[PDB]
Amino acid sequence: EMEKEFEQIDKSGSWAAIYQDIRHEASDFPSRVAKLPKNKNRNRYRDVSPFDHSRIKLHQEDNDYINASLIKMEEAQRSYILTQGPLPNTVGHFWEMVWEQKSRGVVMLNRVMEKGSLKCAQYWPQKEEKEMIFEDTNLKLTLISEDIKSYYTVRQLELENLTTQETREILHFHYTTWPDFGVPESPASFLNFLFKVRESGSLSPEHGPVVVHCSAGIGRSGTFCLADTCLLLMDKRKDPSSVDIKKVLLEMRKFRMGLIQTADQLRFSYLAVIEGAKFIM
Ligand SMILES: COc1ccc(CN)cc1OC
Repeated sequence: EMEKEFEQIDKSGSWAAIYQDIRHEASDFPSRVAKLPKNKNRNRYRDVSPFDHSRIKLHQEDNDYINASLIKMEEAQRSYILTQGPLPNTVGHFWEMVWEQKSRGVVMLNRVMEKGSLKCAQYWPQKEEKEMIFEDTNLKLTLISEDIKSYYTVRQLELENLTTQETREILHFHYTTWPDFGVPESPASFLNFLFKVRESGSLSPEHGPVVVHCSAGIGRSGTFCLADTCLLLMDKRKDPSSVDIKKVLLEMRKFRMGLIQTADQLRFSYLAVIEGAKFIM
């Protein structure tokens, strides 16, 4: 059981050691499309690339590339798109991916500015009456409503395909209180946020995969998917304690490199799953 394993690693201070075994065991697959010189300005970080086998392809003949990966968790019947925070030049590609994949929710785990630098382009409208048009991808985005709470904001957006005049409602879930350094002290507000995404229907098989991002799409984004999948597996299996976080993380790392960036994020993931299990048992 992971609660016991938690106290062991914690009392022994072995987090950096566990974290290193994960780095050494992790899959390595080609990422040739990401490294093409024509894609250099579609990547926020030169060392964070989608694998070719799991990359999301845009349906535009010109250049199909976006820094985005499909995570498929077969046993949990869960799928997530993990992506980077869009760049000024990829905001149109981001919304094209949301459209093409039939996603219902976007989960954002960063602020636009952190540590005095831009981590993400402002890719949604700030006011109802000021909609955004993405000329490159022929989409219009309107803010319908915004509900600001202490730890997170939920926004209802309307995405319109200008080519076909179809419209869809997208939910934007914005976790606004992840600290600039380190991890939250308590996982309570993060669990509340994760249960709110679940309640919306955004993680349900009747929609395309949820889009999850932070700045690189590997650290905070990784914690989100890892916690959701682990808690789901605990409700599915005859023996809940058969759930090994480290195994689940290694499975997800077959689909996108580097998920969970620090030993602190790993410890936080254990804590979130351990605490979430109480509200699930
Ligand atoms: C909605 O369907 C499911 C989603 C997840 C699981 C988890 N093993 C089982 C399901 O069966 C129905």
